[PDB]
Amino acid sequence: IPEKLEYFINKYAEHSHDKWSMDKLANGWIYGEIYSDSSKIQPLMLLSEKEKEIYRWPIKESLKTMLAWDLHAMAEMMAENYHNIWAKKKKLELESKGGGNHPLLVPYDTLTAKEKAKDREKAQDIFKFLQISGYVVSRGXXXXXXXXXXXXXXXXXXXXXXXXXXX
Repeated sequence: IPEKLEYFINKYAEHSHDKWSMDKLANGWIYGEIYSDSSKIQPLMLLSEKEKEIYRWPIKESLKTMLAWDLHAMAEMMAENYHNIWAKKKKLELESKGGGNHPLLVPYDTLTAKEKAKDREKAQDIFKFLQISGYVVSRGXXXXXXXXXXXXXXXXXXXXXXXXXXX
């Protein structure tokens, strides 16, 4: 984790908290020490102490896979990681408890479209802030190169053909 990105971690957490506060003021949520959902009372105005931070916690984790692994490519890869971590915890806990089978125990190329969009939403939400701050990220002529490779292959084949015709 870079020092500059670690600096922006807190500010992006505050901006996501501001967006969620803005949604919850659209809903109607007033601060109150008592924990409830039917009374519309929560002590950080339904996000509890740890649940106000549960979505900030994996931002640094996305940073680690970002550095360890164009914009659409990073988006789909981050969505894949976001669903894979949840699938890992789900499979681990179901193997521990001996529970039932979850229809998300399938590779990511088979999931339903809504299951991809659910984590694609969070992926784009975190990526827009990296984009506005100027962080040029990739995954980490083409036709002319392909033609050149084809020509090289043809040269090899021609060498082989010359060797064959010599015989």
